Amino acid sequence: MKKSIKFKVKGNCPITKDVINEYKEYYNKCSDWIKNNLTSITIGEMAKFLQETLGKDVAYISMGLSDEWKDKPLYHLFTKKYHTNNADNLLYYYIKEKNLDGYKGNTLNIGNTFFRQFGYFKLVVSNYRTKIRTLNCEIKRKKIDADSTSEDIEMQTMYEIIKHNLNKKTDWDEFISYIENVENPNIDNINRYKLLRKCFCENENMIKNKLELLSIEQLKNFGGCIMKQHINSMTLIIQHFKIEEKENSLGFILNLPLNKKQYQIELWGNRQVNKGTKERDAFLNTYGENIVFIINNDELYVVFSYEYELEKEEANFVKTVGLDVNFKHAFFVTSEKDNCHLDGYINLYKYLLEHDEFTNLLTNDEKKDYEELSKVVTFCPFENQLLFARYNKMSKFCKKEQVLSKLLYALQKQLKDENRTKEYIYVSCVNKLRAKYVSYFILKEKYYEKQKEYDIEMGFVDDSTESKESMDKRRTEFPFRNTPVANELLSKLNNVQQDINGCLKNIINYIYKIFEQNGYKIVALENFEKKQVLPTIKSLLKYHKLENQNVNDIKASDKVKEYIENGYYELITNENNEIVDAKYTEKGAMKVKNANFFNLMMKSLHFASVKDEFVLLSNNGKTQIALV
RNA sequence: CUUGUUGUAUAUAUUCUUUUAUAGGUAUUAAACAACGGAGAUGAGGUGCGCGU
DNA sequence: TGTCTATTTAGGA
DNA sequence: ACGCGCACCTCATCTCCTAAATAGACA
Ligand SMILES: [Mg+2]
Ligand SMILES: [Mg+2]
Ligand SMILES: [Mg+2]
Repeated sequence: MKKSIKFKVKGNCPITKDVINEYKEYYNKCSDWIKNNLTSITIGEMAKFLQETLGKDVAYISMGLSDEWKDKPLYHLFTKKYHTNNADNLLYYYIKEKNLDGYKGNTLNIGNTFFRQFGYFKLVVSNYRTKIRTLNCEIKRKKIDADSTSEDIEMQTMYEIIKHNLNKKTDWDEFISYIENVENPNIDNINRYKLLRKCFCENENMIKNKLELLSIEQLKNFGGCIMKQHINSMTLIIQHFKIEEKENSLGFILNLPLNKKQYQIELWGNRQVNKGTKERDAFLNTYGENIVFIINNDELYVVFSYEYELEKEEANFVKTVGLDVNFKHAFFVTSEKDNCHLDGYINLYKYLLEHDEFTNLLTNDEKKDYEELSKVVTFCPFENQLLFARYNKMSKFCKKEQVLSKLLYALQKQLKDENRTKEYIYVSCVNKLRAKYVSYFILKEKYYEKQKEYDIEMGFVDDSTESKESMDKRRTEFPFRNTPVANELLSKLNNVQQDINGCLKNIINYIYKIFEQNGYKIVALENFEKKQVLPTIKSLLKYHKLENQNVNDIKASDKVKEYIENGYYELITNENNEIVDAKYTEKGAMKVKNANFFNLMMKSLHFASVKDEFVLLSNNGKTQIALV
C-alpha cells in the first residue's frame, strides 16, 4: 500500500519554524471552535445557513438538509455513516463563511487550498474523526446468564454494536451469518449476540437514545484535539506539484506552488530512492499529494508518499522455531539445542564457559544455570544481576561483572580482527546496550533527584488540594519541565534511548537473519516479574503509620516487619524513644535502586515492540512471524 | 550529491563531563554492514515528584 | 485571449 | 493504597496520503 520517504532540503528554504508555528496556531483555533460546538449546533442549521447565504445547489447541502442529518448533532459529521467529502465541505464552508478559525492568511502566501482547506483543517477533521469513531461509551464485557439484570442484557448489546457499527435490523442477521458460514463456528458465542439482536427489536428507541446520550456524555469532558508545542510539522495537500531529478546529481528538486509562482526546493538524495533502482521509478511515477514539512534538530526535512509493493519470493517450508522473551539471564531464548548447526551464530554463554577466569567465580547453582543456557540457542547475554554491579560498587557480583565485560570486549576485538562482521556488530551492540542501559538508569535517577530538589526548593503551598483552581499557581506556571536543568537531562535521555533502540534493532536483525539464512521458515515469537520497591518514608510514616508508634512494639503489616528486620530503614527517636522521622540506610537505599534498575528495563527496552520489529523484518524477508 | 536518518570504534588528543565514565562532549582519523511508513491525534496502562490521607 | 495557478465539489436514493 | 496537580515513558487504535472541472490572475 502506501509508503513514505523523507528527504533533507539542501540550502536555505523559506519554510522556517515560524511557518509551522502559524500552521499550528490555526490548527488549534479551528479545533477549539470544533470542540466547543460538537453539540451546540446541528448539521441542518449549518446547511440551512449555507443555502441561505450562498444559494447553491450542491450535494453537501442536499445531504445536510435531509431527514437523517438536519437535526442530529454536529459530531455525526465525524462518524462513518456520513459521507466523508460532504462532511468536510459542509464544515469547511461553514467555518470559512463565518471566519471561525481566524485565518488571516499565511506568511509565505501559500495557496489557501493547500494550507487551510486541505492542510490544518483537513488534519482537524481527520483527528476529530478518530476520537468519535473509537468512542467507546463506558462499557465492559460480561458473560450473559439467564438470571442477568437488564444492564447485563443491554451492555453486551451495545458493546458488540460499537465493535461492528450495526444499526439496521438486517445487519444483526449478517453478523450472525458471519461466523456460522465459517467452518466450525462456536454455537454458544453466536447465540449470545442472537439474543441481543432479539432484544434490539423490542425497545430500539431506548437503545439508540441511550447510546447517543452516552456519546453526548463523553463529548463535554473532551478538551478537543490539541497539537502540542514540540511538533515542528505541517502537512499540505497539493494536487499539482512537480518533483524532478536534478541534472548531473543524485538529489531531487521540488517545484512547489508558492505565491502563484513555482519555487524550487533542492533536496538531497537517499540511498533509499537511488539512481537506477525500481523504487526510484515508483517514487517518481506514483507519488501522492501529501507533503509533510518537518524540522528535526534545526534541519528541514520533507516527507512524500507513494505506492510500492515488492514481490515476495517464497521458499519451501523447512522448520518452525519458537522465540521466548526473558529478563533474567538472556533476552532471547530459543527451543533449539545448539549443535553448531546454525551458521553465523555465536553462542556467547558457551564462550563465557570456556574461560576459567569466569567460572571460577561461579557457584554450583550458577554454573549449572549457565551450562543449561549454553546448550540452548540464546541471544544477547544481558545479565541484569551482574549489570547492576557497574552502578553498585559494593555488589557481590562486582568482579563477575568485570570479568564478563572484559571477556565480552575481548571477543568483540577478536571478531573485529577476523573480519566476521555480522557477529562483530552483534557483540558490539550487546556491549553498547549494556553500557547504554546503565547510562540511561543514571540519567533517569538524576532526573528524579533534580525534580525532587527543584520541587522542594520551590516549596508549593496549597490552600486546598481538592481541585486545580484551589492549589498553588506555580504548579502550572513554572513546572520542572520548563526549567533549563530538565531539558538538558531529557535531551541526554533521548540520545541514550536512541542508542538503545538502535542496538536492540541490530540484535533483532541479527537473530532474524540467522534464522532466515539457515532455513527456518517461521519464527514463532512465543508470547514479567516486577520487583517491589520498598515503601517510601512518607508511605512509611503517613501510610503505614510508623509515626509516634512505639519502637519496641510496631503495629504494622508483616511485610513492613520483615523490612524493618532487614537493615533498610533507620528510625529517628524522640524524648519518648518513638519515631518522629525515618530515612533509608545504605542497604535499603540500594535495594530500592536494584528494584528500580530491574523494573526500568521492562519499560525501557521495548519488549512489547520486539514482535513489531520481527513483523517489519518479515515484510521483506524469507521468514514469517507467527504470533503464539 | 561516494547523496538522507539511525545503530555499530572499548580509535587519536583533551587542565571537558560522574548530568551517558567499559560512555559521551569538543575537534580529527576510520569505515563497512544494516534497518528504514510516515505524520497527526485520541485512548489505555505504567511511572517520578510535590501537596493531603 | 491564452496560459498557468487556485478553488470547488464530490450522495444516496 | 487512595485524591488532587505537574510531568515523563510504552503500547494500541484510527485517519490519510483524490481527481475532474471550473474560476481567477495577469501579461
Ligand atoms: Mg547516538
Ligand atoms: Mg552511519
Ligand atoms: Mg580519550
